[PDB]
Amino acid sequence: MLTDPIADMLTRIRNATRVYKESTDVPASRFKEEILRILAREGFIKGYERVDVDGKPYLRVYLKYGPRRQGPDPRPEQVIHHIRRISKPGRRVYVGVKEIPRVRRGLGIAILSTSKGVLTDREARKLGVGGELICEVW
Amino acid sequence: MVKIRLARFGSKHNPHYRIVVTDARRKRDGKYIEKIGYYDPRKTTPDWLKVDVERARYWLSVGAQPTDTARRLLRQAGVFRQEAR
Amino acid sequence: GRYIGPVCRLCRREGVKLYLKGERCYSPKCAMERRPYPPGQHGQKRARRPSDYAVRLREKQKLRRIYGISERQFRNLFEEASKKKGVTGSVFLGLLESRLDNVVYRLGFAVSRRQARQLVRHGHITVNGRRVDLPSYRVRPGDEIAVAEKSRNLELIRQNLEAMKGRKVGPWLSLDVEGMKGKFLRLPDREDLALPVNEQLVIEFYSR
Amino acid sequence: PTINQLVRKGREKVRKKSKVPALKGAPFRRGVCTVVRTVTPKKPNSALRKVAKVRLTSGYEVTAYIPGEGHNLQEHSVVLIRGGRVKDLPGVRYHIVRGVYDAAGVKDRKKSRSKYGTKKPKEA
Amino acid sequence: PKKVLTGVVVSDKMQKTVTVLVERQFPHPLYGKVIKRSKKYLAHDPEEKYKLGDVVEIIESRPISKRKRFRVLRLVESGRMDLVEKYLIRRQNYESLSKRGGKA
RNA sequence: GCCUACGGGCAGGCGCCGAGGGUAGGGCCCGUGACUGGGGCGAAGUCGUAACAAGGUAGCUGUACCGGAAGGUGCGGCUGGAU
RNA sequence: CCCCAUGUGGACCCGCCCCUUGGGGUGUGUCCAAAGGGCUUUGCCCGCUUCCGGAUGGGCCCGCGUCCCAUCAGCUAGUUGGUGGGGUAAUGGCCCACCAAGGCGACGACGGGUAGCCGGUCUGAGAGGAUGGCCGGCCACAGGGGCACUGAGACACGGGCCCCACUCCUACGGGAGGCAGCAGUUAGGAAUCUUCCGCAAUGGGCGCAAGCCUGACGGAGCGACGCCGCUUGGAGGAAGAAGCCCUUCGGGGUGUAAACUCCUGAACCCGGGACGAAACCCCCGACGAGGGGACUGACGGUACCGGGGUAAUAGCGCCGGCCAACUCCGUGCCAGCAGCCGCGGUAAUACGGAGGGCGCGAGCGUUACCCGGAUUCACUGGGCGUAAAGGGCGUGUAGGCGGCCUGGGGCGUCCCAUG
Ligand SMILES: [Mg+2]
Ligand SMILES: [Mg+2]
Ligand SMILES: [Mg+2]
Ligand SMILES: [Mg+2]
Ligand SMILES: [Mg+2]
Ligand SMILES: [Mg+2]
Ligand SMILES: [Mg+2]
Ligand SMILES: [Mg+2]
Ligand SMILES: [Mg+2]
Ligand SMILES: [Mg+2]
Ligand SMILES: [Mg+2]
Ligand SMILES: [Mg+2]
Ligand SMILES: [Mg+2]
Ligand SMILES: [Mg+2]
Ligand SMILES: [Mg+2]
Ligand SMILES: [Mg+2]
Ligand SMILES: [Mg+2]
Ligand SMILES: [Mg+2]
Ligand SMILES: [Mg+2]
Ligand SMILES: [Mg+2]
Ligand SMILES: [Mg+2]
Ligand SMILES: [Mg+2]
Ligand SMILES: [Mg+2]
Ligand SMILES: [Mg+2]
Ligand SMILES: [Mg+2]
Ligand SMILES: [Mg+2]
Ligand SMILES: [Mg+2]
Ligand SMILES: [Mg+2]
Ligand SMILES: [Mg+2]
Ligand SMILES: [Mg+2]
Ligand SMILES: [Mg+2]
Ligand SMILES: [Mg+2]
Ligand SMILES: [Mg+2]
Ligand SMILES: [Mg+2]
Ligand SMILES: [Mg+2]
Ligand SMILES: [Mg+2]
Ligand SMILES: [Mg+2]
Ligand SMILES: [Mg+2]
Ligand SMILES: [Mg+2]
Ligand SMILES: [Mg+2]
Ligand SMILES: [Mg+2]
Ligand SMILES: [Mg+2]
Ligand SMILES: [Mg+2]
Ligand SMILES: [Mg+2]
Ligand SMILES: [Mg+2]
Ligand SMILES: [Mg+2]
Ligand SMILES: [Mg+2]
Ligand SMILES: [Mg+2]
Ligand SMILES: [Mg+2]
Ligand SMILES: [Mg+2]
Ligand SMILES: [Mg+2]
Ligand SMILES: [Mg+2]
Ligand SMILES: [Mg+2]
Ligand SMILES: [Mg+2]
Ligand SMILES: [Mg+2]
Ligand SMILES: [Mg+2]
Ligand SMILES: [Mg+2]
Ligand SMILES: [Mg+2]
Ligand SMILES: [Mg+2]
Ligand SMILES: [Mg+2]
Ligand SMILES: [Mg+2]
Ligand SMILES: [Mg+2]
Ligand SMILES: [Mg+2]
Ligand SMILES: [Mg+2]
Ligand SMILES: [Mg+2]
Ligand SMILES: [Mg+2]
Ligand SMILES: [Mg+2]
Ligand SMILES: [Mg+2]
Ligand SMILES: [Zn+2]
Repeated sequence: MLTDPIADMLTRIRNATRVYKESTDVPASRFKEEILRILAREGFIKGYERVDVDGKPYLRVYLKYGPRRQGPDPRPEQVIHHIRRISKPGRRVYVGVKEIPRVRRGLGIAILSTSKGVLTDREARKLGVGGELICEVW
Repeated sequence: MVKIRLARFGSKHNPHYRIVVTDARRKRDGKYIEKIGYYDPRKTTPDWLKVDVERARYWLSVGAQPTDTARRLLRQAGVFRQEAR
Repeated sequence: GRYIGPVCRLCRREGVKLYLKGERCYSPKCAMERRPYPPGQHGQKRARRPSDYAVRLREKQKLRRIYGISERQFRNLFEEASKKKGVTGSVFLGLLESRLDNVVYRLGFAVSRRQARQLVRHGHITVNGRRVDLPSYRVRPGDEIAVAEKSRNLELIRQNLEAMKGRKVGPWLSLDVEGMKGKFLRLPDREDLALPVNEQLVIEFYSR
Repeated sequence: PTINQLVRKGREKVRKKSKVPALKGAPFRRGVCTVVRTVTPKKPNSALRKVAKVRLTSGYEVTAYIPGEGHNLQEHSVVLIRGGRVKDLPGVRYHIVRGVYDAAGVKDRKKSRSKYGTKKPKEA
Repeated sequence: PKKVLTGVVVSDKMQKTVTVLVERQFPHPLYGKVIKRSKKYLAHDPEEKYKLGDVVEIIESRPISKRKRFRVLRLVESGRMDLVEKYLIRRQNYESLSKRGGKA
């Protein structure tokens, strides 16, 4: 059965992008939509929009790519080169502030769930708090 | 009985002592209650004796009889001296 | 002990001029001037390409040999240099250069680094008014490095300071020729030392 | 494994078995010789190799290679043995140290002398 | 602070005493999962007042018997048999698991 | 029996607990060891030629029976079986 | 040592008030103290008694952490709890009597194996592994096993009682002894030190002090066992002696190396010569503060200083690849090498010698062991169609894990302050 719906979200985006889908729908959730809200700001996705599939709450994620390339394979650079779930059910991953990590020498994101919100590594380290280490992106 | 005495901490031919509060019975260089200043018998430095008076005064005030060389060193930094009239 | 034995020869194994000798290392006699190949039966024969180890090794040796120094004293400094806040490649040379044996030579009291170690060890050197004779003593900035009042009259002491008539001393140092004193001003920045070493290769050799 | 599997069953560290049991933890043992014989080597090699069978202070009866171009070992030679297998002679996981007890150094040896108990000759 | 734990009664069968089952969660020291280990405490019930299924608070105490070093502190929540069942079935299954034998 | 201020104390005597030992009867772990199983080896020979090519009866496999052994056959199963 | 008295005060029963596990107060009854010595003798010093608090040192108890085997799966009857009693400084099956039938275990009970634990240390990028002499902290033992006595404190290493094993004395009834204190003897072993100096220092015991004691400790000795520092020279010196080695016989190599020239001056000689040690004490002052005075050094005639002053130990591994370093000769699957792959059967850069070279240098190698390399137990950080690896298939227990919205709790989790 479904056990991690945030994995499922991330992985939906991952697989989507690799086929250069313009967009994919993901069953909605206050939480997921927060993570998306983050991904939006940081420019990994053009944005998400809340839609309705058969009267079921969903979230249309609109993916973003590189420019076309010359050479014999022209499939654009990815913008979300690597997305990956860190704290998972059946091994949760809590990080204290002085243990929140750096993703790709500052070039990537770690998305954190804290008692002060869903924060990026930088956002969280600025508010001086830590929490559950959800995923990493770059 | 609690004592104020010397705990050697130098090398060989390099004696460096440490003024300390400790139960009579502990090893000359053992777990001590509280350190109250160092003392360097050879005076290799302009500062070969410090004491922290006010602490030592406290410990004497609850009767930590100090050894003879220690009383001397204490006295020298004037743990005992009063004032005026 | 330290290395005693034939030197213009390491001059040759390293294939560059180490100035381990002195008055003739400068003349048309360094055998680099006469036989620039390495010592032995086979130095005439064309070389094999060096392994990475080879190049890492030799660059280490070249640097070490230049300075006198045992590998145990050498490695121990490179060790100390890594424990330093700094760019160890540079920090190292600064540390090397801080040796009394060396400071003396750079000062121009001794013809060479080898001759310098004796000048130190036989007591001919003042550091801050006192005697020092460990070639390994570390000179810090602000230190004054003089000739003993006693040893003031040596032929080489006087003969060498008369070459100072026309040399000028390193930029991190100051010489008082007449007074026979020198002062150590600061550590030499990398750009001051102009050795034929690629310090980085040395570092690499040690991270194996 | 899953995580819960490692929490449940852990990881099994790896135990190292000693290729030199006869020396019960020490670096050499002394023994006396029983058989001192020659033995024919293994796979692609030919020769007649010198081997001693040695009764140890550790109780074990083991066989030991006698290194060196020529020796002087015998039915009651007191000798000392160290680690060091010989690939060609199987069931030989110890060497005999030369120049100790009743094992002479090699005579005439002028090169890797410390490995053969030969002292440095004068006038060389 | 005398220690205070919270747990459930799994045993009446003792004179002036209850067995309290206390759970504790904590991350695994290497694998960092949260693991649910547990312990049984013998608690002085001077009045029989606490029945089985009661969740209770229990407090560090001047020694009573050999094993009794805790007093029952107060009632947290009474009637909670699900937990007690989990204790008993965990127990019952033990009589399997053997090697002397089994049945059909 | 001793001391006493006549209240009692001391020696001594008995009893439980008890280290240890005795008899019987179990269980366990090391030392030696009569007689033995194969096994891996390790020098190139005996008698076969099962497998590798369709290996000259496709091969393998569990289980049987025969055979000292290699193997043979029976009953199924597998293709990791060649045209 | 003991009885009587005063009892500030305390102890005990009983009752009340606050407090709350046996805490503080209070009231009647009871019960409990004591020691003298010295002198600079009409008052000072040391000591005595009961009690309240401090100080320091310990007992006991609880949470959490604490190696391997499941080819050890069930363990337990003082066992688990109760009530009462004994004992203790005090809780407690710690002990005893009676009552109840409990206690523990797959979150590994019980059994077997191994081990003193830690601050740390070694390694490692980390995580982790490994280790716990030497220093410091806790524990445990003092020839094996019991046991209590003195006491603030022990069930006591150089105290006591008994049994056993060992050794010695013995008149054969009996008795003696305990280095895992320092040094040493001996055995065992690959292997581990002087039957040294000193109580000068610091520390400890006893004393008013002078002092006594102190194998704690402060030092010397022996061992490259380890780390660090130092030396065996420095400068000049040939198109380059000899000898040894290679050679295509032209020459090349050791090699500025040597010789030889100047310079310096470890060793050593003479002279001076420590710091560590100033208190205890005595005197003035008050017995305080403060001031004055004297005694005291094992190391050690050492370190260190001054003057003089001699060119004055070098060895070990290695040179096929990993891996820095190549030639000749001997040998001929022999002798031998060998960490691994391999080398040697007549041209061996791998055996052996030589020259030459490389690497370190009072050290260099070898063996043994830990960590590394070994993402080769994979938390970081691995796998399972054919490489080792999916249970023959299902059912389902414990357990693990689990959709969308809102709200409470705040256990996990996160932040701050403090210990
Ligand atoms: Mg944390
Ligand atoms: Mg000395
Ligand atoms: Mg104590
Ligand atoms: Mg490394
Ligand atoms: Mg290994
Ligand atoms: Mg018995
Ligand atoms: Mg066939
Ligand atoms: Mg066939
Ligand atoms: Mg046939
Ligand atoms: Mg047949
Ligand atoms: Mg068939
Ligand atoms: Mg009261
Ligand atoms: Mg009375
Ligand atoms: Mg009297
Ligand atoms: Mg009973
Ligand atoms: Mg009771
Ligand atoms: Mg042990
Ligand atoms: Mg690693
Ligand atoms: Mg570590
Ligand atoms: Mg340990
Ligand atoms: Mg110790
Ligand atoms: Mg210790
Ligand atoms: Mg003994
Ligand atoms: Mg005993
Ligand atoms: Mg005693
Ligand atoms: Mg004891
Ligand atoms: Mg003794
Ligand atoms: Mg001894
Ligand atoms: Mg012996
Ligand atoms: Mg004293
Ligand atoms: Mg000592
Ligand atoms: Mg030494
Ligand atoms: Mg040695
Ligand atoms: Mg050295
Ligand atoms: Mg020639
Ligand atoms: Mg010269
Ligand atoms: Mg002279
Ligand atoms: Mg003195
Ligand atoms: Mg003085
Ligand atoms: Mg005075
Ligand atoms: Mg004295
Ligand atoms: Mg007076
Ligand atoms: Mg003298
Ligand atoms: Mg002199
Ligand atoms: Mg002179
Ligand atoms: Mg000489
Ligand atoms: Mg190497
Ligand atoms: Mg090479
Ligand atoms: Mg060899
Ligand atoms: Mg070799
Ligand atoms: Mg050779
Ligand atoms: Mg040679
Ligand atoms: Mg050589
Ligand atoms: Mg590993
Ligand atoms: Mg994993
Ligand atoms: Mg693998
Ligand atoms: Mg197969
Ligand atoms: Mg397979
Ligand atoms: Mg299957
Ligand atoms: Mg299978
Ligand atoms: Mg379930
Ligand atoms: Mg759940
Ligand atoms: Mg949920
Ligand atoms: Mg919710
Ligand atoms: Mg809420
Ligand atoms: Mg809260
Ligand atoms: Mg909370
Ligand atoms: Mg937390
Ligand atoms: Zn030169």
